[PDB]
Amino acid sequence: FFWLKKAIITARKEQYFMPLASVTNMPKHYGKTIKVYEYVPLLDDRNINDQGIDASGATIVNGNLYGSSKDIGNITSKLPLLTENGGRVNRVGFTRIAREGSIHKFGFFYEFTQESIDFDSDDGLMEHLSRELMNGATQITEAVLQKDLLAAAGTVLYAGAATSDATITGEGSTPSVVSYKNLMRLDQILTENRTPTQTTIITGSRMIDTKVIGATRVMYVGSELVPELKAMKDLFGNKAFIETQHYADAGTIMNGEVGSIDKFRIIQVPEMLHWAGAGAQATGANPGYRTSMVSGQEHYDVYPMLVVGDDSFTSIGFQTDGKSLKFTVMTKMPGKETADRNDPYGETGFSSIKWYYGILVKRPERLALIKTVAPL
Amino acid sequence: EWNDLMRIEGKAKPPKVKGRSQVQPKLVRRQAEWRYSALTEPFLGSNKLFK
Amino acid sequence: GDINKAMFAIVSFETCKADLLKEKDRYHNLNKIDWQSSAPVNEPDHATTTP
Repeated sequence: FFWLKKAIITARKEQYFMPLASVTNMPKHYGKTIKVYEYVPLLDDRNINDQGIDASGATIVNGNLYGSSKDIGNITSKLPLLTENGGRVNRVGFTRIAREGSIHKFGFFYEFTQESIDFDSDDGLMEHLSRELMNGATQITEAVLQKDLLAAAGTVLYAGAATSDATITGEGSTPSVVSYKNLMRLDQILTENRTPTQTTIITGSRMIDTKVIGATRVMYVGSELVPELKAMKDLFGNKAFIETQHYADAGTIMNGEVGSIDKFRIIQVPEMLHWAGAGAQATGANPGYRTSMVSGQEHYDVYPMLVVGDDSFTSIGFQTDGKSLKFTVMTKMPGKETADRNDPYGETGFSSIKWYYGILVKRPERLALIKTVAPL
Repeated sequence: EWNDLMRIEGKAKPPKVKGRSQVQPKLVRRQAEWRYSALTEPFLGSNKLFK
Repeated sequence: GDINKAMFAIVSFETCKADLLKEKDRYHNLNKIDWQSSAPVNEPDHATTTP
């Protein structure tokens, strides 16, 4: 038999969350912590101070005129009014808040032998090993960032009628699947929190059979939820999902986009992470939703669906040359350099990689998330 | 691989045994050593380089 | 087998901010890169004699 002298290799896995993150420069000789101030407006409820005098000259508990309350009676009760011979009547107070983040360390290494280096039939083995090492490092770092983002969400909307992760179940009267009304509510919440948009509406083209789409935000889903999204129907019973070929004209298709529903442009991320066993126990009445085995009991699987806003978070950069993350690689080939003091044979070697990673969440209200089950 | 053959590293290195030698003469280095100065000299003969 | 028929060529070199700023107009987007830093050159793809 005759070896082909060529190898079969699988490329990297493309990364979606890492490119979004912005980088904040942190000089050394300071520590492992970064902090910022945040000045709250005058009228928000967060303005808890002790500098209040009402219109009658008497001290009052709250220093903000009226909170984030739209009630007309409350506003009329707490309006600032001034008489003609006015003096020392209305006082206001201010407040600032601080936030922080920290840097953590990572790393891994591998070993090999000189006889394996030489006598091996394949030539260029160590190049392959370096390639897989680097790919593994990149994939791990992306997974860590995605995990931290999912853990640090600020706006959470459970689907169906659930309240916590243990309650999200796909069996019974009301299964916990994503619905059109849930997406409408998520849009409403983001609009109320003043989150800026990302894209713009797509008007029509002149070519036959081309629908008009007005989504304005970007949403990341897993691979498992795509059939569920495709099967969704809107309020009037028609189809909801609009595929990309309809509006590819008169618009720009983003990377890894599957379609548009309501006001979100769905994006499929291959390396999306899901919880395992978070849901309630699954009996034999399963309609066909994915489950998992935890402690011998079949529990449902709770799935993500995430809408990262703008300026929500930044990535601390420690000696990264203004990048999100930079790796450090070392190699020592066998020889006298690796001739151990108790073993001058020197038949082995190694290669190691390490980095520093940390994240600062400036505003956690902009991050949004939906938890659902995913069909099998 | 060619550089390792020239400088005697990697696969070209002799095996190590406690009771025996590890001497390898350098044929490739020798043959290259005369060729370098054979080829170099014509470019340095005259004061001017380009005609 | 002919360099003239090549569609593209890619070269990696080491430069400092002085070289880039020697011609301001040529380069855009020079910001968004940290300079007040101190890191090993690294870049395993790049091969160089710099320690």
